[PDB]
Amino acid sequence: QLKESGPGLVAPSQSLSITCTVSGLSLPGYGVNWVRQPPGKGLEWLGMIWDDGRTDYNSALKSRLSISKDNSKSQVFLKMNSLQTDDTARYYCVRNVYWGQGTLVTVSAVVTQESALTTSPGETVTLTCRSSTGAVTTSNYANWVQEKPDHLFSGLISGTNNRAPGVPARFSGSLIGDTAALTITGAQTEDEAIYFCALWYSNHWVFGGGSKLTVL
Ligand SMILES: CCCNC(=O)NS(=O)(=O)c1ccc(Cl)cc1
Repeated sequence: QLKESGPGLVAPSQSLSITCTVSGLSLPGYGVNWVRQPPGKGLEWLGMIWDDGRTDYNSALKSRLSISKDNSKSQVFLKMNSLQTDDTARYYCVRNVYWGQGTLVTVSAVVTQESALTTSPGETVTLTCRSSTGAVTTSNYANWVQEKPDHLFSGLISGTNNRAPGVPARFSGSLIGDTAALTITGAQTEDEAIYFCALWYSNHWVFGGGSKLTVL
């Protein structure tokens, strides 16, 4: 499990410090990611620290960000200076398919998904995830993350097609044409939610705009 600890409220042009505290027995994946969601906007990848200690950053934010770790305290850190108003958002740390509940901070390549879809219980539905740079392959390690009311995030599929533990068998990840695809076979009412895909581009993640699946 993962748990963010943030100052709640930060002043414009001052700096932001969030601590991600990592607890449990197993550590799936290869490091710890920082992601944020501005209120009412989509998910945005911020950066990652690998288990060897190396870091990658959202290039658009690289100049203001620094990520570190304290292996003795089992924690990973996010620092961002020069806080702007558009920096208001929930901040999540994520390891593989596990997301923390996030902390809300208030300041004092393109991936395209179907924007909306409707289905009926027992019918099968497919969601798609297109890259603007070309075809999607397993080298992109397609992730599918389910946001269920309202800011709780859970990884459904990682590595294009690896079902996360405890995820119902009706969810399967695949490639279809040049897109990544998430198939919900025999959808149920409990699958009404928002589904985000993310694609790996050699040194950074990029999230899609998310799909609102309504189940009648
Ligand atoms: C090896 C090239 C990329 N692979 C990778 O990042 N694997 S990971 O640690 O398990 C991971 C899973 C989901 C997210 Cl969103 C972020 C990281």
